[PDB]
Amino acid sequence: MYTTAQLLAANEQKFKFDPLFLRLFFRESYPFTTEKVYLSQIPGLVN
Amino acid sequence: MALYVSPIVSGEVIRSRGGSTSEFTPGYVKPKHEVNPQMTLRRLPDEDP
Repeated sequence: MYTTAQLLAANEQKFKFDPLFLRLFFRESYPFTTEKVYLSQIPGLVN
Repeated sequence: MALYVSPIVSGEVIRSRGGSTSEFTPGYVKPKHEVNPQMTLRRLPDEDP
């Protein structure tokens, strides 16, 4: 009926989310093109 | 043929010729086949490694 109510900004209600892992350790991202994903680590130990 | 009607009798009257029909309606063929979108992940027998 005859109210004429104006509305201001509304809330967001973002519960909680702060990765800190995708922003401190996983800064490098490379896409795939094949089925296998090789990952080598040379055992550096010299006399 | 003609055979031999004598020139004293009227003779017989030949049925002229003709009449033969047939129908061959429908036919069809349709080879549907699949692309298999998950088949492209592995390597084909072609495409040298």
